[PDB]
Amino acid sequence: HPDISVDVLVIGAGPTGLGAAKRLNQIDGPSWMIVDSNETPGGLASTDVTPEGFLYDVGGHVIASHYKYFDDCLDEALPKEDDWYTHQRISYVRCQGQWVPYPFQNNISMLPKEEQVKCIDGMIDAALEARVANTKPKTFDEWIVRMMGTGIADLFMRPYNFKVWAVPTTKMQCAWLGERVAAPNLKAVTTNVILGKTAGNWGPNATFRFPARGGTGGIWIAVANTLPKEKTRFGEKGKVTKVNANNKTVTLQDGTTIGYKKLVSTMAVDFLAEAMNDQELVGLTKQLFYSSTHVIGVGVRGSRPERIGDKCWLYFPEDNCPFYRATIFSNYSPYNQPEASAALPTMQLADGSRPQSTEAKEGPYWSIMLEVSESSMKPVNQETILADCIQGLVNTEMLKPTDEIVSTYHRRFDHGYPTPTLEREGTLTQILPKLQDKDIWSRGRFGSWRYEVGNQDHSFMLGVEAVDNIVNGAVELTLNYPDFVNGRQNTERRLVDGAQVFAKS
Amino acid sequence: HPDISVDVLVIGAGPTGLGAAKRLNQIDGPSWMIVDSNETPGGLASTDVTPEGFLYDVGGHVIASHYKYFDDCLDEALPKEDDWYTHQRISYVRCQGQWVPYPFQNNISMLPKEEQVKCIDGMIDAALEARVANTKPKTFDEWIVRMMGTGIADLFMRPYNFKVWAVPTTKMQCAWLGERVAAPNLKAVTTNVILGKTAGNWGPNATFRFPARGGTGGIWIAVANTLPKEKTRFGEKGKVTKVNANNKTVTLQDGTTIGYKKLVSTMAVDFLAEAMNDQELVGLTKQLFYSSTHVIGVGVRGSRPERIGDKCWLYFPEDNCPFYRATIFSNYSPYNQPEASAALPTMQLADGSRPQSTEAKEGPYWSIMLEVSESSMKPVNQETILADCIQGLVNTEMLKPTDEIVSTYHRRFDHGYPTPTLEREGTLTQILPKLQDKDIWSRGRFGSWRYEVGNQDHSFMLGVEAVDNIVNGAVELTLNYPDFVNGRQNTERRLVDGAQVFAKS
Amino acid sequence: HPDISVDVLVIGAGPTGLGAAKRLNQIDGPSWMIVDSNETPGGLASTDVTPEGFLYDVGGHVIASHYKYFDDCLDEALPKEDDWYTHQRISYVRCQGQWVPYPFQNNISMLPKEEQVKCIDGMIDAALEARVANTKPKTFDEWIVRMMGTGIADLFMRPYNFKVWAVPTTKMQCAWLGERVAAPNLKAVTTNVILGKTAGNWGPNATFRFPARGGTGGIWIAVANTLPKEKTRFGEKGKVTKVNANNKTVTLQDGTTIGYKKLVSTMAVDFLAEAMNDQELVGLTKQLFYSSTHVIGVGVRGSRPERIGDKCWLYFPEDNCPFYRATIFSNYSPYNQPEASAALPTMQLADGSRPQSTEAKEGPYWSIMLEVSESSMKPVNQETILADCIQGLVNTEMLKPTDEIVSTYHRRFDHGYPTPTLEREGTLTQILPKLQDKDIWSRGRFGSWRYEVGNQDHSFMLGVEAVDNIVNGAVELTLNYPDFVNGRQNTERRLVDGAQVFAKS
Amino acid sequence: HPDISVDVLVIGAGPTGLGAAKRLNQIDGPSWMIVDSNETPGGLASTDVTPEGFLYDVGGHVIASHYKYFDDCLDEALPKEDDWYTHQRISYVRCQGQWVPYPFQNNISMLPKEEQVKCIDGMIDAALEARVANTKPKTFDEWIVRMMGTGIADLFMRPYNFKVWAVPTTKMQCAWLGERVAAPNLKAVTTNVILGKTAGNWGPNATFRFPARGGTGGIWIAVANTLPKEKTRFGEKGKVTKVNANNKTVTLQDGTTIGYKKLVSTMAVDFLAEAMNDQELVGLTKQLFYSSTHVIGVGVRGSRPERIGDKCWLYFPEDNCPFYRATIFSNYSPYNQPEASAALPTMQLADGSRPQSTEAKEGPYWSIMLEVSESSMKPVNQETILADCIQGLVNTEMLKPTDEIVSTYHRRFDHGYPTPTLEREGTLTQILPKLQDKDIWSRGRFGSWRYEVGNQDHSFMLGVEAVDNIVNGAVELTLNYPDFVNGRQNTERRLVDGAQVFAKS
Repeated sequence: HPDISVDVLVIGAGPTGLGAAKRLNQIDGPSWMIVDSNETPGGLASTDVTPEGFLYDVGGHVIASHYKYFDDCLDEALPKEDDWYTHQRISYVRCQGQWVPYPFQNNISMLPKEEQVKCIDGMIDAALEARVANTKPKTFDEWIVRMMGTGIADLFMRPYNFKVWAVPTTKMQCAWLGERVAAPNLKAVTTNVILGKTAGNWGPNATFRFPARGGTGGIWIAVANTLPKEKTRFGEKGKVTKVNANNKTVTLQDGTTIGYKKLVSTMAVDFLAEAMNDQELVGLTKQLFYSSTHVIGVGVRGSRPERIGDKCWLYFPEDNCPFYRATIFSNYSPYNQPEASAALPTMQLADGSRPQSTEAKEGPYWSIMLEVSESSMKPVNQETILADCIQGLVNTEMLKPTDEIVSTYHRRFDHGYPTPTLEREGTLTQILPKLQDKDIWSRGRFGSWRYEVGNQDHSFMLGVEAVDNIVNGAVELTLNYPDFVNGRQNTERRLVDGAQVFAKS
Repeated sequence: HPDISVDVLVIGAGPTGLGAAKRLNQIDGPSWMIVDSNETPGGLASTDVTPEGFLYDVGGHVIASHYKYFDDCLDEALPKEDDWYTHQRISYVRCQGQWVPYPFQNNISMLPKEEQVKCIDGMIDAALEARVANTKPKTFDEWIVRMMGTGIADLFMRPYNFKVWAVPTTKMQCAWLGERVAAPNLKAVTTNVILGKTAGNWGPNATFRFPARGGTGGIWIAVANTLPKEKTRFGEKGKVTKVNANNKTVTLQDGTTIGYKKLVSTMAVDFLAEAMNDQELVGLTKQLFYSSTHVIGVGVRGSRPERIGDKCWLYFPEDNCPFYRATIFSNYSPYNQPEASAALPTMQLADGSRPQSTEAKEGPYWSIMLEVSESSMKPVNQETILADCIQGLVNTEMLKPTDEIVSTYHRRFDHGYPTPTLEREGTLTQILPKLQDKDIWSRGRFGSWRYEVGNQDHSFMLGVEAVDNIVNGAVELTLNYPDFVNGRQNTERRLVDGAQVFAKS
Repeated sequence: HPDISVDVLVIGAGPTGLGAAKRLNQIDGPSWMIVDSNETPGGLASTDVTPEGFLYDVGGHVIASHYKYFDDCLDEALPKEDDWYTHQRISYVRCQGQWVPYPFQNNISMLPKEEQVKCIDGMIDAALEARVANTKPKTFDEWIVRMMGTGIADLFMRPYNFKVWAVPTTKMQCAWLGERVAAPNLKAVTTNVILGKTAGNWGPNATFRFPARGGTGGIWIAVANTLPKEKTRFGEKGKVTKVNANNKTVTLQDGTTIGYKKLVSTMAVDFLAEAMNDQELVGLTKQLFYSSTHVIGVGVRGSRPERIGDKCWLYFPEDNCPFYRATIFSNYSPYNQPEASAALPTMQLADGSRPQSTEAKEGPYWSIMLEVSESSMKPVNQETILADCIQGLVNTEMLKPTDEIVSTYHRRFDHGYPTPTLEREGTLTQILPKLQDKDIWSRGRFGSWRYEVGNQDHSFMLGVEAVDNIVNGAVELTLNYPDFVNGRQNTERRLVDGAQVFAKS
Repeated sequence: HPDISVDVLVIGAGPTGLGAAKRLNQIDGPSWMIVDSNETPGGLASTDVTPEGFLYDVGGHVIASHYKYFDDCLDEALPKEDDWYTHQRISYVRCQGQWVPYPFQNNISMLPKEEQVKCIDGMIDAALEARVANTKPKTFDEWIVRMMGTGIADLFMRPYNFKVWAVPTTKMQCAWLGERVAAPNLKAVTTNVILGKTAGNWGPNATFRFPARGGTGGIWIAVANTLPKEKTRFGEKGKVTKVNANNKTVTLQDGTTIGYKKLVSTMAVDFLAEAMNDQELVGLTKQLFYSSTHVIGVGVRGSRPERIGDKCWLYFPEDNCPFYRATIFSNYSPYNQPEASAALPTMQLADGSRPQSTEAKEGPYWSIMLEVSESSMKPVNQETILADCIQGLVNTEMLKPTDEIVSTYHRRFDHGYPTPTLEREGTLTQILPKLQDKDIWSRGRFGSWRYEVGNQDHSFMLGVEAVDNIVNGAVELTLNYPDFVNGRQNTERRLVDGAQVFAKS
């Protein structure tokens, strides 16, 4: 007989696990507990801080919620207006010395006329081909070229997406992009070119909110704080080392055994297969592909440069920098970096030189957060990637040679992106139903490995819907139908449902 | 204060209302009750019997279930193998003296060669147009011609659907038919013509089960008998006469008032509007279109004629009979008509003659169930429709002039089919939200008025999902996404869910 | 017995008849004779001169030769290099205050940006339609809109062609335009728009030669002068008044009778039918459509204005002027107008004002030749057309209000354009075979009524080929296959053929 | 000074050279002379006779005249009604044990139904592709598949054409087939399949005439007889051995020298290059490709078998016979083989065995003429080809094993077909203009090497038009525009033109 017995055991307290726990808590029927090897919940949605007081998320995290249930829980966790800042969704592509507003194709009037000609000719071919197309594209690369044409594809989406996925676009599927037919809006693109118009896809109605304090990790700390503590086990004490699916027993690092009826596992499924000592599954999970993420943080002395302005995140297709995305993290909250009166010495100049003077000088400060991908098809030299990133900031005119860097951050995350390879779905249909047949709900960014439902809200709801399926027989829509959940406002499920209203009365 | 108060009130005990009742009874959380103006539950899924012992459903009723939950409840209601009979889904189209197997286009080798040429040429045109189509059809008629071509459309789907819907195909939408592209399978059609092949879309895998006793109506009597009797109020004592949405009170025939927190209403929504005394809603619901259904039943003396054989239902595009559909109801269960040793006099011969003898003679017996539509665009003479129907049986060679009729049946159902007109959605998206804002879930074949989810299983699940939405925040998938639920096996929701399992432990 | 008898009689000494005569004279086999009612040969390719010394062709006459035989005869007639001037084929379209280089669609970068967007959107639509087109256009109007799209059609070719043909584009065929697929060159058009580029279809190799003296008329006088005079009868003494097809006799004005074996008639075929007193033929030729041509000439004091420059001819789609085409005739030869030292009084200013002085003043001078079309569907007030033309010159900014007019010219030509109506070929294929059966070769711009082979070189060659058919059994290629002769340089037939070479030896 | 000087010298007295001769003779202007190495005119349009009295043309020769001039000369040469037999153009394809009427695709209803399905499926694919096709086919093979689809292509046009051209279809151009769009008539093919219908492309209006006596060669002997004998030089005395293009002198085998001004050469252009000792031309003409033709004749004892009947020529795509075409040559004229009273011994039975009796026996007799192609890509065993052909006749059921063969014939013609390879035009546009500049008109089946104008009428007219271009400056239409002459009735040029009429008077 195990040390602990619950109806539903949740493994992992990132957004997916916390989601399962929140729904389990709301329903308040079956017994449950949640474990995590980390003392701080949040997983890849956590936040680090440098010794100099600069916060960094695990790369650019911007919330775009598809669900009221997610909203309810974030509101409960951080109920004050002062707990959040709101920003418009401002992003640009760096291309040929210019900041081109996203979406790229609507803004190519910024490029030289000769480049515009190439882009439009390319898009005209794609329009004419789309007119007689009667097959769906089979790879990411095909989808891109059918949408954009060759010229526009080559300038942005093709090289950018290799830099992101660390695999060629020709090796990825394209179903994860949704149901929209791959064809250009030639009229829109030519119209902006003719008018000499630029326009970004943001405005007063395209916004996101970011926690005032603690970065994205502040959300999951606060969400986890609403749970009954005695149903949690976070830290070394909650590290899972063995899963015996046949016995329905989990063994923790310290020897504790937990017997479960149903298991919601949100750890990476390849980790799960190993903990299961299941050779068949280890074999299958090894067929999945993923990239690692290097997060580089740079803290900079000065008031925010005009050339930076209200930019939020930024895309880099070109090979004059190693990162694919930059985030002006200091724009997200004034509390992501020290107050202006905090005194810090200059660590280095952006040109790589180190000043002799160790004088601590005041701010204000701003902060850049960068991401570099790694895979078996794209190695990263860990010893030089910080300096290479900083030179990249100089090349892209984000930093002047003389800008004073007062803090640096670098951390490599092993499981960063689950890759939508051509083989992904075939491998998953062998893995997830096998786990299902053992009453294991493997869910989450790497729990179920689908990037198209791999954001914070998706992950949260993968956990919530897994519990809802377990308890109430609900359809796991986010898991099986990403296009369905992503194409609608999901408003039906709420932190207070009729069940709780009727019960209280 | 009202005579009775419940959390959830369900009006109507046809399949939709019984679905709501079943799910409420399973959840066993919020209080509830169900009412009906009829002492016998079933609604349009009920069964009548003639004084001579011939059963008739409300027209051809064949179960094609898309949900496990539905199956669960039917298995619970009628658990014995002896409670059901299984049959292949056998149907034909009556065309030019021939019984053409369904689907019609795959079987036109039974037509004159010169006619096959016109059909194939028509479909060739449709195939060539479909290759370069860049728009969806906007009407049912356009959908039909794009799928079949002019020649085949004119033989079956165009005149048949006018006879069913009592409105022209050009006046109806086609979104209700689902997301499949409107285009011909030219090779399938030419292949069967070249091979001289006939092929029906049935066999060992394509079957349905039909209740052994009491007709389709026996299902719903049995399902209702699983409910706690005291939460039911069926008969004149259960007839709703007034709905006060602002006070959340319902008034019954006998003066009884019921207070509710949430209302699931499964009566026709135009009747609901009347019972609410809501002028705006009455205005809107009057803009909805529907057809009435005449059901004609004919009991015939004799063993099953060879020409009839194992036929189940039959379509009639042509103008030599008033019915659009016939069902060989005696093929569905040997208990839909009297036993062979039951003695009955011949009422008339099929050509209308008097019988040579008026004394009771034994069987065996077989039985035909016919349907005739009526609308403001297609009147039906009630005084002569029985006689016209019987003449139709002769014209279509279903009866010989000498066949002996031993029982007749005629009944008119006012609300028969909810019509997918071009205007339907424009109207419903004005009605259903207004009811929703008053905590009224109006659901069902005429509760929510959508034929594409208008079968028994759809209706049951509309009730089930409305409750699940009320109590558990579930998405009402059947109501809002017909294509979703009809395109998948809906297996997640069960009559015993996790909630009930964990509760008992 | 007639007064004169020849093997081949040619009626008319315009280009077509002179072609017949040149070939007859070269062959020197059958006896022959050519007549004309005008003392001066040249027909519609003749030239008038005002009392003040300004020459005017019959509207813009620019030579574009498809035949070396035509070239040979022109070289023979006017052999000196001093006999000709060479110019680039410089043309513009007047649109919205701008001189837009031809071809119009390649130069819409000159238009307002909002208009460019509408133009490009229309041509995108045409490009996409053209990709799936499986039918030929059936009218001139369809041809135009399929080539240009709605926006560009509406700016130039649709209104301009009404002004030219004096019938709507919807009433004309399009076979006469050749074999080219009706489809846009979207890339060409978008590229110049993107580049902000203009480009006319002319250059050092896109030229024409014009006679130094006597206008276009000087060519045909010189060509006719190479013929044996005694075989020509030009003037009142050459006016044909009756053609007895049955007796192969022609009666002239003065009563001279001419017997022939074969007749080449180059007069208008409706006049020929009348001269034949052939009722059936009069009816048929009456079904042919044609427009009349008003030629207006304006002589202007001053050196060539900068705004005019090297412009040759000009197209006018808009309604602020009655003419469809303008020619800067002073640019074709310095001898089309008086020398600078010639003294002329100012007749009026361009705004209609009297001059300050009526004294004869010196030049230099320049000159504009205008064309206005007339038909039953487009009446022309002959009393006001000159004044309206001059106002149109001010409206289009060809003339300043202050420009001094020193000579005016106006002549109406009854048969100006033979119209490619939808009915043209139905009618011609009844007329030409009947004439042929009587050994009458009716040929020429109105002799056979086909505009697509209606220029000077076509006409000349129609005469030549008619003779070559009569004598040598040659195919009349220009007559029956416009696309054939227009799509090649016809090099085989020369003014000195093998026959004359072998004979001289 | 050469022995003989003429204005125009014609080398070769096949149809092309005779055409040149007839036109020169008609014009009666320049002096001329025609030479041939054979005593008998006709070339590949000649006829051999076996020692047993069986005539054979050089393979099946059936006249289909596009020209009135050709008709004129044939009528002059053979003026009597009994100089000719008229037959319908009856042809069949041998395929899977059956004679299928030509055109094959309209008659596939004769094939097994499953095979019809594959044929129609293939043609449906090709129709759908043709609906969106915007490129011309570039090879003969692409052309075939676009017209027929894969299934039908593989049954007839692909294997047959390899057997004809002795090169794969993928190695040939397709321009030579004309301007018709490469696309199936799906409706016509499926219609005959549906109706179970067969129809050949012949009847009372689809006929050919054949000379009563002497085979096809009788025509050209007769045409030659109309020429002034002293201007002909036929046999060893007329064999050209050397051409000196710079001196314009031809040397004959007997040493005779002929000076010319213009040369019409109708020998194979690769032979002409050799005779010119022009190494550049030798190299060029070696790039042309041709196949050799083996003609096999089989004379058979008996009245014409019913299984043969009225068949004229027959196509053989399959591998059970080496010949590609058979002609029932005894059907073309009763004088193509001996009268029934002629006594001949049986040489062998068709199964290869010796005859029972070696005695001369009476007829009647019938006769089969076969063609086998050979090239560097398709070698032929010349030692066994007669036996292989005879066995081929047994395999195809044209002959019974017991049929008595009384005569056999085999002759290999080295230049048989000029092959429309992909390279042909690139080579010919270097050859023919180079010869042209030297005043050499190289014309004819191998004179100018274009099979699409390679029949008797084409050839004849290539000669006629060469002369007409040399003397009258005519366009060489047949040479340069095959689609033009083939697509019309060429009626303008006659054996008596106006020139001869006007001169006689």
